[PDB]
Order: sequence, then structure tokens, then C-alpha cells
Amino acid sequence: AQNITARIGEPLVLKCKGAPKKPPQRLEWKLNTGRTEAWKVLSPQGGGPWDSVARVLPNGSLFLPAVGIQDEGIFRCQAMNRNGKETKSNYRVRVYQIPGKPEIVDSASELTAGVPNKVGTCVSEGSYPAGTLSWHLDGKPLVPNEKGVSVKEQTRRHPETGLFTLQSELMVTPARGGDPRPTFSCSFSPGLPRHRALRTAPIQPRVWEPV
Repeated sequence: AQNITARIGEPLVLKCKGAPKKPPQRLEWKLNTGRTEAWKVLSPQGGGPWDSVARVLPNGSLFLPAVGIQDEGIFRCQAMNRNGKETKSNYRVRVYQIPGKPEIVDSASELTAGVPNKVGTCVSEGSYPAGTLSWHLDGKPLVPNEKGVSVKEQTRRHPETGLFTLQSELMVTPARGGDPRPTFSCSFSPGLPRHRALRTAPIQPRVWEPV
């Protein structure tokens, strides 16, 4: 049943299939989401508190002003022409949100070519879903296990807004006689196959020999 993604706090319209543009219409909207467990059905326009959340338009389509988190789920619409021609619609809804540009904090301007050093802590604020936080070296990706690399990831959730926060502190051990001018960048990339990663502005500290 058709996959659908929509940004939280935006609007969204679900076109009821085979329904006449202006009443009389024989339509029905079922919906399974966070706000209703399991199924709820709506009457046309009225004083009920659902006309702020999701209501049917003259067009016949269902329309929600502010898609939120609790609106992830399943939306069904069964329609009827005068002749009886059934035409149904099965909408699977998932909601997303892009977080602020990934800034680095606690960064370091100089590091030694001897011991592991903390490069910095990457921070992304207000996402959905969480998604990864990958560090990069000279435009190329890096691997946490080897060589002489470490990563200290994390993930929170704001109890109110339901949005996520990610932290990815890095640590490296520069190979002796290696490049004194590395170049590090972090990035947020959601799991979906659309939005590109949000890179951070590259930092490039220096690798001094110890003594």
C-alpha cells in the first residue's frame, strides 16, 4: 500500500480515489495512528476537536494542517460512485524531520602523533528518526575499529517534542611521520533514500611530533 513521507509541522493532503469533487459523496476515512488505537472514523465538518487535527475537504480528500509524530500509521479511504464502482485507497504514512546543521563542539586545534586524542564531539539536534553520524577524513570515510581510531556514540530523545539528539565523539592516534594536515568532517544522514547528508564545516588541526 503506497508509501508516504511528510515533514512534521507541515500540511499533507491524501487524495481520495474515485470520489466526486463536490458533494454528495459516499466516502469514508479510516485512520490508524498514534492519536487513535486502533481505528477511528470521522463525520464531515463539525465542532468536534478533530477538525483541527484532520478533516475532509469539499474535494473529498483528507487534509491535516500540522502533521505530527502521533500521525504515523495507516490511512484508508473507501469510496463509491453512483453506479457502485468501488475505488479504495490505502495510505501508509510515516513522518520525518530534518535536524539543525551538525555542529562540532569541544574540538581540538593541535594533536600529538603519539597517543589517542579527542578530535571533538559532533552534535545534531532535533531529528526524526535518529539516523547516523559519520566522520570523514580528507573527503573519504573512516572506520572506527582500525587504524588507531575510536568513536563514542550516543542518542537521546526529548520527552516532549519526541525529537532526537545525537553525539559522536571521535578519538584518533596519528601514525608517526603521517600527514601534519589532516581534514576532519562529520555528517548527519537519515536512513531514507532522499535527503543528502548535512556535512559539518571541516576542521583541520595539526599533527605535531611529541618532543
